[PDB]
Amino acid sequence: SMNPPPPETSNPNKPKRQTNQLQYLLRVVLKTLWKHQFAWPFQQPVDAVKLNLPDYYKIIKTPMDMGTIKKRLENNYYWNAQECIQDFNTMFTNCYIYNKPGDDIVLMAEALEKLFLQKINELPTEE
Ligand SMILES: COc1ccc(CCc2nc3cc(-c4c(C)noc4C)ccc3n2C[C@H](C)N2CCOCC2)cc1Cl
Repeated sequence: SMNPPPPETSNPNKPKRQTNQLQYLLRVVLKTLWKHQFAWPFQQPVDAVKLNLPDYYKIIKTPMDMGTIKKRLENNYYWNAQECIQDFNTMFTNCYIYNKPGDDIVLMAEALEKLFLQKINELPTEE
């Protein structure tokens, strides 16, 4: 099996805006996770071909990763902060669905998710 194409990251047919919350999601939330020592396997779509995981995309139908999230933020793809928060949650949940507790990748996701929740608890005020 091939990989699927990556998630869309730019769409000129969607209106665009900058907001305090979206800026914070890029500058604080995404940055903090991106620079973390456990970021690597979450920095791009799961490459099921290279990883030899023929069932990955049989199981995970809503893939998401931080590379995609970073590009979406940079390209003003999200209008509301909750759209971006949902993408992070999808990323973590996919890891937990596909893998097993105690797997090294799950321990890494759990560490990143803890930091994510910490930073989201300090979202700035809405316009
Ligand atoms: C430039 O070369 C690379 C670039 C990216 C990757 C992907 C890394 C990766 N991407 C990964 C993605 C997952 C993953 C995730 C995330 N959710 O389910 C699974 C399975 C789990 C592990 C992942 N891993 C770690 C893999 C297996 N091994 C890489 C070689 O060193 C030992 C570790 C690999 C290589 Cl060799």
